[PDB]
Amino acid sequence: GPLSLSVDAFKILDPKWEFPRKNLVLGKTLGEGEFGKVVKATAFHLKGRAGYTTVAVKMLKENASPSELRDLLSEFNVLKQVNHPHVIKLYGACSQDGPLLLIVEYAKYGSLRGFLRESRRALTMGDLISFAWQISQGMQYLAEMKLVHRDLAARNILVAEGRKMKISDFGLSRDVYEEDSYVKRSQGRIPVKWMAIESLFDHIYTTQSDVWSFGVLLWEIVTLGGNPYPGIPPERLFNLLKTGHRMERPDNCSEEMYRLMLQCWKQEPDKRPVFADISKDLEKMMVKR
Amino acid sequence: GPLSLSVDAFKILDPKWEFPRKNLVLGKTLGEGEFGKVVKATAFHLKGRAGYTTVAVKMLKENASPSELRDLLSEFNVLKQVNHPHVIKLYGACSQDGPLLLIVEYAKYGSLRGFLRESRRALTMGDLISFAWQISQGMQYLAEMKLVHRDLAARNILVAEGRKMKISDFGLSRDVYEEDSYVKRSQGRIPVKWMAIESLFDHIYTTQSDVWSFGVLLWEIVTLGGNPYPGIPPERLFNLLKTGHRMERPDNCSEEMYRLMLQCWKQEPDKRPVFADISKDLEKMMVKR
Ligand SMILES: COc1cc2c(Nc3ccc(Br)cc3F)ncnc2cc1OCC1CCN(C)CC1
Ligand SMILES: COc1cc2c(Nc3ccc(Br)cc3F)ncnc2cc1OCC1CCN(C)CC1
Repeated sequence: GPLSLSVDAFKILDPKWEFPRKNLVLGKTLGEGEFGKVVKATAFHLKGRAGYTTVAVKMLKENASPSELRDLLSEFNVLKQVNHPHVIKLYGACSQDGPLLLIVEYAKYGSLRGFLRESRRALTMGDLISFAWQISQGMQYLAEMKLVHRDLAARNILVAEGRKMKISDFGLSRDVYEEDSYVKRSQGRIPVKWMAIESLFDHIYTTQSDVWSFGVLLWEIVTLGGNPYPGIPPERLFNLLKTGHRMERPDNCSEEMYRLMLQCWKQEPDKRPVFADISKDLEKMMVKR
Repeated sequence: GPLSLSVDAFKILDPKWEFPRKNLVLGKTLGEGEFGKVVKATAFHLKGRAGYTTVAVKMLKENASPSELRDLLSEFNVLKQVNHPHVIKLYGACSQDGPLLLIVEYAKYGSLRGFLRESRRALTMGDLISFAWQISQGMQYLAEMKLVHRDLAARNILVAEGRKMKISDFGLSRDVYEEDSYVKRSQGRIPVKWMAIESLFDHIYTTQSDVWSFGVLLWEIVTLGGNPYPGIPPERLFNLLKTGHRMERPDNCSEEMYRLMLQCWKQEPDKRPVFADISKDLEKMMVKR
């Protein structure tokens, strides 16, 4: 099937991306998600860097399904193609003898959500706008490469040295060069509370559904890692969204910030802003403060 | 889409299966898997039982995707239809106001794998054959109801009072009344090392692929909860199975037991035994010992 073909094609291919397993040393587990497991690691003589370099490594969990393996392969295939100061940087993979291991630049502070939840440490509204803005700039880049990310969320953004946002977790990202949508017949593996209404109901994913997600991400940022639609079970989200409900304005959120959230959550995809207008909106808020 | 329809139809339906949330009290987490989370619980005045009854409750994890929600709904829909001494028994669900909670009879010893791994406690080969036989009897029942379970594995069998096997985790089970196969276009969420070769390569699932899985389950039983294809990365399983390799005979396994494993792992589905012959094979081994 499609996977066996990919596995075979792969297992027979770019020396630019091959790293020798014997120069990688694995360490403590940093995180496990629905698709893969990340460890801290160190790499010897990585891409012309002398000595060891501290890195992070993603790999399959115990008892991986074909689905999770398609996702790892595909994340690897997307990571090879993207370069941006605000997208996670790929160094290579070990693929030969042993499990597939993707090697990326280590992000000092880990996930944005963890970073926010551990805060009050003391962050200003200008910091929060700055964080959102860096992501929007990463997103406008991905939108111009004709990728839909699909999994935008505070847990899938990393925070590197000097509080730099790196967009992460490219396993669910799809190419939309041809038709400007990605459509998935069976049910998605993205959490329901981050999904655009037309992704929920109609399985349509676009840059405008990434915008919806960013809307939710903004709320996570503003609430310092709060839980979206708190107390509300995911199954209730069908009826809640279709009848035109959205999340209340949270505490410590301007009216201008909240209106941006709402414009990202418009029922009609075309009424939402594109990432370039989002970046302009955020620059304008930063400067006014 | 299909899910929004199911959610709406559901959220408007059988009093036989409704349990009042206010008579359920939830307790410690027993387990989390790829699809749901199980807690220990107690239920007051459950289905005509006086006082409290100790039960287990399955629910969605944090940040459930549509996929996991389809799975919970569907597990519930299958559990309503099956009754067998060796299939987990369903008591009801809380579905009204609050998250969906499926309530099942509590299995004293938890998962078969955990049960085996904690053993030497002292189990005989006759115990192991007995365990396999009870499962095969459950499976022959499910095969006659025209279900393919798809997720057969030691981790998805529970051990109740008096060492009784309960087949569990019906989220991936499909109806095959019409065509005797279930075919899935996108990639499956069942671990690769339990999957029949035609499920791996061609996305075809039948009773004969459940047999393949039982083959693997037998190995887990015989090795007392060993890890299938140990040391081998899942991605290597395509080429390893297609070139006709299977797992070696493990220690403490008769030649007759091993030949059954191999007959379950035949390349051609039709050469494998049906669950009735499996049960006969196992009865015959029990009696000869
Ligand atoms: C789950 O946590 C991390 C994931 C990382 C991560 N994840 C990741 C995402 C996609 C891919 Br491909 C590979 C990865 F390693 N990449 C780089 N640096 C990371 C760094 C991470 O955390 C670093 C923190 C640093 C602070 N202490 C409190 C805990 C660990
Ligand atoms: C993950 O562990 C369990 C799962 C159970 C379980 N899981 C389950 C499967 C499908 C559905 Br629907 C609902 C469920 F609760 N059902 C009934 N009893 C269970 C009992 C379980 O474990 C009981 C053990 C008992 C022994 N101690 C060491 C730990 C807990």
